[PDB]
Amino acid sequence: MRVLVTGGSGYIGSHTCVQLLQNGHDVIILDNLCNSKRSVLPVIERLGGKHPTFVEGDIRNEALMTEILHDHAIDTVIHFAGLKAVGESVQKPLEYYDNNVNGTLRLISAMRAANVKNFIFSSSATVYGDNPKIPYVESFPTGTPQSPYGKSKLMVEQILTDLQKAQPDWSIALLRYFNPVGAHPSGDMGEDPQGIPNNLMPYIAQVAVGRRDSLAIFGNDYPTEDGTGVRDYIHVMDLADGHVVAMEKLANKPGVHIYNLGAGVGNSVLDVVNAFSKACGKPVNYHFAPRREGDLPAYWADASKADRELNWRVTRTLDEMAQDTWHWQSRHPQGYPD
Amino acid sequence: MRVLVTGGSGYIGSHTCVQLLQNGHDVIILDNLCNSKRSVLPVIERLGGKHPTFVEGDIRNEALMTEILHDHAIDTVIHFAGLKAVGESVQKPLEYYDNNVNGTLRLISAMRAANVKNFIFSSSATVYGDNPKIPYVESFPTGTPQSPYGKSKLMVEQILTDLQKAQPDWSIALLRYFNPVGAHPSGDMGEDPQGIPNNLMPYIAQVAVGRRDSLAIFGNDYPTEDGTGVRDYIHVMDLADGHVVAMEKLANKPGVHIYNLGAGVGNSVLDVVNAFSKACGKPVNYHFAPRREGDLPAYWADASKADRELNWRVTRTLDEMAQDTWHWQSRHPQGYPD
Ligand SMILES: NC(=O)c1ccc[n+]([C@@H]2O[C@H](COP(=O)([O-])OP(=O)(O)OC[C@H]3O[C@@H](n4cnc5c(N)ncnc54)[C@H](O)[C@@H]3O)[C@@H](O)[C@H]2O)c1
Ligand SMILES: NC(=O)c1ccc[n+]([C@@H]2O[C@H](COP(=O)([O-])OP(=O)(O)OC[C@H]3O[C@@H](n4cnc5c(N)ncnc54)[C@H](O)[C@@H]3O)[C@@H](O)[C@H]2O)c1
Ligand SMILES: O=c1ccn([C@@H]2O[C@H](COP(=O)(O)OP(=O)(O)O)[C@@H](O)[C@H]2O)c(=O)[nH]1
Ligand SMILES: O=c1ccn([C@@H]2O[C@H](COP(=O)(O)OP(=O)(O)O)[C@@H](O)[C@H]2O)c(=O)[nH]1
Ligand code: NA
Ligand code: NA
Ligand code: NA
Ligand code: NA
Repeated sequence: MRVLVTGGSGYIGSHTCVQLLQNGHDVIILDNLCNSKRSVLPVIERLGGKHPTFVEGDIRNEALMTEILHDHAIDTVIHFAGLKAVGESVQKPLEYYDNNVNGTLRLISAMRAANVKNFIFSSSATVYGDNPKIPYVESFPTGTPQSPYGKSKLMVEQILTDLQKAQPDWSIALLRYFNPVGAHPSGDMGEDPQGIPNNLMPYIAQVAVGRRDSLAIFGNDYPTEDGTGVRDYIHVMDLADGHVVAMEKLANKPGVHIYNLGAGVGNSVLDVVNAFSKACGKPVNYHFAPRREGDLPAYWADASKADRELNWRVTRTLDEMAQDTWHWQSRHPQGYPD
Repeated sequence: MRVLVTGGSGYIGSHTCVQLLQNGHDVIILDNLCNSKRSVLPVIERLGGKHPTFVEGDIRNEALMTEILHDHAIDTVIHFAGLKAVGESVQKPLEYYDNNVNGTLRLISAMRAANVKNFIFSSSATVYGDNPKIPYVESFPTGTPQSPYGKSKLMVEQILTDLQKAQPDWSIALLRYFNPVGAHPSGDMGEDPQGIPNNLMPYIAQVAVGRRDSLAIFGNDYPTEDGTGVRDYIHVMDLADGHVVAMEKLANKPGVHIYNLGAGVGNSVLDVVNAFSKACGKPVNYHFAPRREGDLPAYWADASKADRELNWRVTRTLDEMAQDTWHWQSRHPQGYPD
C-alpha cells in the first residue's frame, strides 16, 4: 500500500520505514527535521532496499498535508511526528499541545478532506496514568497522565476516538508503548539524541562511551526485587514490526483498535545497566539518587491482545537491545552526519 | 482596564460587555459572527452607555490575535468564543476540538507573544463528568466528560493549568457554570438561537410563542422529587456579573482560580416549565419521552467559594429568568435583525 509516514526520519519512524520498504510498500516520509537529519534518508533507502519519497514539512500545515495526501494517493498514515521529551513538556507545555494535539488535528483534518480513512497512531502507555493494576491491559480505563506530554497523547486518543464515532468508516489504531530501545542490526541506524539523552539506555550508552560520568539512579528504595524502578523495554525493531502488521492487518477494518506494544514483562534499572555493562565490555558507572519527580515503582504492558489478534509478539531480548545500541553507538559515535 | 472579549457578541458575552462598559472598562470585542449578528453591537453600546470596539475575526488566527492584543494594549482577556452545541459536538467532533482546543491555544499563544498574562476562561460544569457527589465542589477532581464538547472544555482547562505552571506570573480563572438563562432586563438583548434551540428555556419559549408544538420531557422516571431531571439554572445577568468581578478581582493575582458560578440549588424540568407557564400567561404544552442519551438524574453547583472569595452570589430568581426570557422573546420575536 501507499503509506504516509509522519515523523518518518526519527528514531522509530526510520526503523519503521525500512521494514515498510522491505515489505514492498510505497513510502512517503513527512518530517520537519526538528529532531532528525536528512542524512538518515539514504540509510533508510539502503537498508530498506527501496526509495522512499521525502517531504520536508510540518503536520501543523493542513494545506500541505492535504496536497501530499492527494498527490500520492495515500491509503494509510502512520503518525510518529510530535514532541516527546517529558521534562521539556513540563517547561514548555504549549509547544507540546500545539505539535501533538493541534498537530494531529490538522493532520486528520486534511485526511478528511482527502478522503483517506486508515490511520495508525503512535500512542503511549503514559495514558494509563496512575494504575496500581499492572500490567496494563487495553480493557483498563485510562487514568490521568502526569505530564503535559502524557496528557497530549491521551487527548489525541480521545479526539481520534470521537472522530471514528462520527465517521465510522475510519480504521484507527492506537498503539500504546513504553520504552523503545536498540537499533537496527546493521549498526547503521539508531537513536540519535541531541543533548542530554532523555531515556535510560542512551544515557547509559553515553556514560559508557565516555561522554557522561555516571548514571544517576533515581531511587533504590522501591518495593521491587532490587529496589530500583521496573519498566517495560521494547526493541525498536519489534516496535517497527508491530507497526507494519497493524497497518497491513487493520487497513479498511473499521473501528478504534487499541493495542499495547511491549515485551509483556518488566526490567529494573540495575537490570538494564547490567545488560549494558555486558554489551559494552566494561562496568557502567552509576550512583544512587532519591526518587525522581513523578515516577512510580513498577509498571509494564500486558501484550496478549496483539499476540492474539495480530499474531504479533516481541522476538528480541533485553541483551540484544543493549548490544544493538552499543553497536550503533560504536560504529557511529557522532550519530548522523550533518 | 483594557479587556479583550472573545465571543463578545454572543449570548453571555454581550451581556458581559454591557456590564463591563457600565463599570467603565475599555472593551474590545473579537467575534467571528458564526453564532451572532452585528446588529447586537449598537444594543451593546446603548445598554452599556459606552462604545466598545468591534473586530470581526477568529481566535484560530494567532497573528491577528497578537496584533489586536498589542494594538489595544490589552490587560485582560475574557474568553467566550467557541462552539457549545453538545449534540452537534458528537456529530462534528473535529470542529469542536479545533474551535475550542486549538482556538484557545492559538489565543493564549498570541497572549504569550504580546505579554498579556491575565485570563478568564468560560468553562463548563460538564468537566466534573460522572459525579454522584452533588453538588459539585471545586475541590472535587474532574471526571471524564461525556461528549466531545465537554471533553474539549476539560482539555482547555488542563492546558491553561500547565501553562500557568510553566509561566507562574499568569493569572487564570476557570469559571465553571451550568445552564445560563434569561436576558437583560431591558428585553432588548437575550438568547437568539438559530434553529432548534439546544437548551430548555429557549426551547420552551419557542413552544410558548407558537413556533413549537410541545416540549418533550426526556424521562419522568428519575429518583427526583417530581421524577424529572434536576439541573442548575443561572440568570445570564448574574453570570455576566460573576465575570466582571472575577476579572477585576483576579487581575495580576497569579494562579489558577477555579470557581463554580451558579445558584447553588437545582430545579426540575417541570419546575422550569411551570415557571415559564407563569411568566408567559399560558400553559406550556409538553409531553414525556424516555431518558435522553447521556443525561443524569440530578446535579448542581456548590457556589460557596465564589461567595466567600469573590463576594459573589446570584441575585436573580428562576421566575425572573423566565420573565426576562419571555420579555425579550416578546419584544423581539425575530431576534436580532439581519
Ligand atoms: N521516543 C520515545 O521514547 C517514545 C515513547 C513513547 C511514545 N513515542 C511516540 O513516538 C513518536 C515518535 O517517537 P520517536 O522516538 O521516533 O522520536 P523522534 O524525535 O526521533 O521522531 C519524531 C520525528 O518527528 C519530527 N517532528 C516533530 N514534530 C513535527 C511536526 N510538527 N511536523 C513534522 N515532523 C515533526 C521530528 O523532526 C522527528 O524526526 C511520537 O508520537 C512519540 O510521542 C515515542
Ligand atoms: N451557552 C451555554 O449554554 C454555555 C454553557 C456552558 C458553557 N458555555 C461557554 O460559554 C461560551 C459562549 O457561550 P454562549 O452561550 O455565549 O454562546 P454563543 O454562541 O452565543 O456565543 C459565542 C460566540 O463566539 C463566537 N465564536 C465561535 N467560534 C469562534 C471562533 N473560532 N472565533 C471567534 N468567535 C467565535 C460566535 O460567533 C458567538 O458570537 C463558550 O465558551 C461556551 O462553551 C456556554
Ligand atoms: O538518568 C536516568 C534516566 C532514567 N532513569 C530510570 O530509567 C527508567 C526508564 O525511564 P526513562 O526516562 O528512560 O522512561 P520512563 O520509564 O520514565 O519512560 C525509569 O525508572 C527511570 O526512573 C534513571 O534512573 N536515570
Ligand atoms: O427539549 C428538551 C431540552 C432539554 N430538556 C431537559 O432540560 C434540562 C436542561 O438541559 P439542557 O440541554 O438545556 O442543558 P443541560 O442541563 O443538559 O446542559 C435537562 O434535564 C434536559 O434533560 C428536556 O427535557 N427537553
Ligand atoms: Na453521527
Ligand atoms: Na551528531
Ligand atoms: Na518551569
Ligand atoms: Na432572526
